[PDB]
Amino acid sequence: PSRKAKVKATLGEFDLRDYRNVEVLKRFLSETGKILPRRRTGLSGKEQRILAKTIKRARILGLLPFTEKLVRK
Amino acid sequence: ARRRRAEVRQLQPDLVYGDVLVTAFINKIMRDGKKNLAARIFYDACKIIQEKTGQEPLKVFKQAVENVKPRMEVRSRRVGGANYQVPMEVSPRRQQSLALRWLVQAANQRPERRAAVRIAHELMDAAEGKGGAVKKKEDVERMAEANRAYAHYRW
Amino acid sequence: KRQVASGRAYIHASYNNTIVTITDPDGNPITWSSGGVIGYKGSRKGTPYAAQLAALDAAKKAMAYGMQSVDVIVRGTGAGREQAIRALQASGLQVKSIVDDTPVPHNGCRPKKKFRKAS
RNA sequence: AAUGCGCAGAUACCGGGAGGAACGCCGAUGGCGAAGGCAGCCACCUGGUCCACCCGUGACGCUGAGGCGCGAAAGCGUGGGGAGCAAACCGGAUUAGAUACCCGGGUAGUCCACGCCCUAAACGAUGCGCGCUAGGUCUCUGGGUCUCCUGGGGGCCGAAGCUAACGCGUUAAGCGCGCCGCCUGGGGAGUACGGCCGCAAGGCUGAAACUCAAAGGAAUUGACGGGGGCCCGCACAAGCGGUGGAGCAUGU
Ligand SMILES: [Mg+2]
Ligand SMILES: [Mg+2]
Ligand SMILES: [Mg+2]
Ligand SMILES: [Mg+2]
Ligand SMILES: [Mg+2]
Ligand SMILES: [Mg+2]
Ligand SMILES: [Mg+2]
Ligand SMILES: [Mg+2]
Ligand SMILES: [Mg+2]
Ligand SMILES: [Mg+2]
Ligand SMILES: [Mg+2]
Ligand SMILES: [Mg+2]
Ligand SMILES: [Mg+2]
Ligand SMILES: [Mg+2]
Ligand SMILES: [Mg+2]
Ligand SMILES: [Mg+2]
Ligand SMILES: [Mg+2]
Ligand SMILES: [Mg+2]
Ligand SMILES: [Mg+2]
Ligand SMILES: [Mg+2]
Ligand SMILES: [Mg+2]
Ligand SMILES: [Mg+2]
Ligand SMILES: [Mg+2]
Ligand SMILES: [Mg+2]
Ligand SMILES: [Mg+2]
Ligand SMILES: [Mg+2]
Ligand SMILES: [Mg+2]
Ligand SMILES: [Mg+2]
Ligand SMILES: [Mg+2]
Ligand SMILES: [Mg+2]
Ligand SMILES: [Mg+2]
Ligand SMILES: [Mg+2]
Ligand SMILES: [Mg+2]
Ligand SMILES: [Mg+2]
Ligand SMILES: [Mg+2]
Ligand SMILES: [Mg+2]
Ligand SMILES: [Mg+2]
Ligand SMILES: [Mg+2]
Ligand SMILES: [Mg+2]
Ligand SMILES: [Mg+2]
Repeated sequence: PSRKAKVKATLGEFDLRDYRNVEVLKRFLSETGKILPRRRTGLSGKEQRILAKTIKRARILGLLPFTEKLVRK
Repeated sequence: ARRRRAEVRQLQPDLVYGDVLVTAFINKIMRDGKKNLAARIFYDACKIIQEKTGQEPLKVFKQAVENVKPRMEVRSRRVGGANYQVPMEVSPRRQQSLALRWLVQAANQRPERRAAVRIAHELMDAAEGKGGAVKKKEDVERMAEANRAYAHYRW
Repeated sequence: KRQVASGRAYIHASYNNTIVTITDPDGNPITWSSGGVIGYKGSRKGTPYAAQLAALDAAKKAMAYGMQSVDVIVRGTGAGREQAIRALQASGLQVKSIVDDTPVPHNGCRPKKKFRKAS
C-alpha cells in the first residue's frame, strides 16, 4: 500500500542548484508549500539535501512559497 | 451473557388471536405464575374494549403497544469523571419489551378496581395516544434528544 | 441590511469551543455565533453539537443579509470542527468551498508547559 | 469548575505597524565536532577530516603527572533587552490537609555584550594509540573496470573468543604491547579540618571517631501493578422477586 507516483520519474533533466526554475521546483512541494519527503521526491540523500537548500533560496526570492492553504475537506 | 449472544425464546402463539405478541403481554400481566388468572384478565379486557369501541380488540392492542414504543432512550456511562446519560436508538427487541412492561405498569396505576378494566382502559388510552403509559415513552424520548450534547458517545 | 449575497464562514475550532464568524467577500464580519452564544455554558461548548448549533445559528443570522453562498475556512483541530462544516452544508447556505488554514508556527514562541509535554 | 478577561465592546475576522525570541516542512531511516555541543538563508573569516596520486622528509613516533585552554543548564557581576515562557510569589480549584499535582496571573531568569562560575545520568556509566582475529545486512561519504569491488564513518545480526550473567563481538567487553587516570565492604561523608580557587553561590583536594553483616550486580521462580493483550463466572449490565422500614420467629 501507500503507492503514489515518484516526482523524479515525472521529470526528465534538471539542475538541483537552479533556484530560479520555479516551473520545475514547484513539482517538489505539496498542495501545501512544504518540501516533499524523499519517499515522494525519489531523490537521494545527497540530492535531497541540495534541493532543500535550493527551494529555500527561491522562497527568499518570493518565487516559491513557504506554505499554502489546504483546499478540500 | 459473556459467552453466547443470547437467543430470544419464541413463545407459544395466542390461544385466540394466535398473535405471539399477545402471549407476551399476558406474561407481563402474570404474577406468581398464575397464567390462567393472567389470561382471564387480558381477554376480559378485550370484551371491555368491544363495547367501548366498535372496532375489534386486537386492532386496539396492536395500536396501543405501537404508540408506547420508545424510539430513543438514554443509558448512563462513565466517560472520565461523572456519569453521562447518552442517548441512542432502542432495538426493536427492547422497544417491544418496554412498551408491554410500561403498559402493564401504568395499567396498575389507574384507579379502577377491576384489573381487566385497568388494562382495557389503559390500552384504549394508549391507542388514543393518551394515558400514562404513553407518557413514560414521551418522557424517555424527551430524555434523550435533550442530551444531544453527548450523542457522540454512541456506546 | 446590506444584502451581501456571498461571503466567508470562519470556523475557529478548539478543544473548548467552536466559534463561527460569517464575513463579507473581503474579511469584515457580518454576524458570528459560538457555543456560548447558544446557551451552552460549561464545557458543553466544546461538544460537537454545540458546534452544529453555533454554525446553524451563524448561518441563520447571515441569511438575514440575503446570504446564499459562502467560502468556509477552518482553523483549529478541536471537536465539532467537522459538524460545523456539515452544519453549514445543511443550512441552505451554499458552501462554495472548504479550506483549512490553521496557523502553525515555524517554531517560534516557547509553548506553555501544557503544550510542550514530550516537546 | 472558579479566579481572570469583555458594553472604556473583549473573543472570532480583515488591514497596517512595533518588537523580541525561535527557526516549520526538508529531518533520518542521517551529518559535524575532542568533549560540552552544533540545524532558516546569504557573505566573509576559520578549524578538523576523508579519498586518489603514491611525489617529498626519513622514526621526526605513542602516551602524558604538573601546566594551559575548552567546558550543557542553573547561578554571579556590569550594562542592555524583554514576544513567549516561567523558580519565587499573588490568586482560583482539588483535598482529611495541599506550603503540590490542574487553572488564571507573575518577578528573577530565559536573550545579547563583556567578565566570572567549572558542575552534571559532562553516558557508550565503556582513557588514548597500535597490531591481530568469519561473515551477513542496512546506511552516510569518496575512488573504481560502477553485478558485485575498494577506503572512511554510522547502525544492526552474528564465527572464534570473552563474560557472574545481561551481554560484547573489525565502531571488542576478543587476543596482545605501550602510557595515563581510577577502585580496595556499607553507613558516618563528598561531611570536618587544612590548603588552593571563586565577588558570591560554591568548586577542587578530602579524613577521623563511632557503627553495621551487610551494602551490591545479573539472572530465576513467584506474587503483585491505579502495565499491556486474550478470556471466563448471575461478576456487571438486562430483568423478575426480595433484604434494609413493621410485627413476630430464630441465631448473634
Ligand atoms: Mg452599551
Ligand atoms: Mg486576540
Ligand atoms: Mg491583524
Ligand atoms: Mg517592546
Ligand atoms: Mg566521533
Ligand atoms: Mg549529546
Ligand atoms: Mg575545511
Ligand atoms: Mg615516494
Ligand atoms: Mg632519501
Ligand atoms: Mg597528548
Ligand atoms: Mg614525550
Ligand atoms: Mg559553563
Ligand atoms: Mg546560563
Ligand atoms: Mg545576568
Ligand atoms: Mg539585567
Ligand atoms: Mg526594561
Ligand atoms: Mg503563564
Ligand atoms: Mg501557572
Ligand atoms: Mg556569557
Ligand atoms: Mg564519571
Ligand atoms: Mg560509486
Ligand atoms: Mg564499517
Ligand atoms: Mg550516527
Ligand atoms: Mg559463540
Ligand atoms: Mg554465555
Ligand atoms: Mg552482536
Ligand atoms: Mg582492539
Ligand atoms: Mg569488563
Ligand atoms: Mg577518587
Ligand atoms: Mg568511605
Ligand atoms: Mg558537592
Ligand atoms: Mg575545607
Ligand atoms: Mg577568598
Ligand atoms: Mg568501617
Ligand atoms: Mg538485581
Ligand atoms: Mg449459571
Ligand atoms: Mg444487576
Ligand atoms: Mg429492581
Ligand atoms: Mg426487618
Ligand atoms: Mg451479631
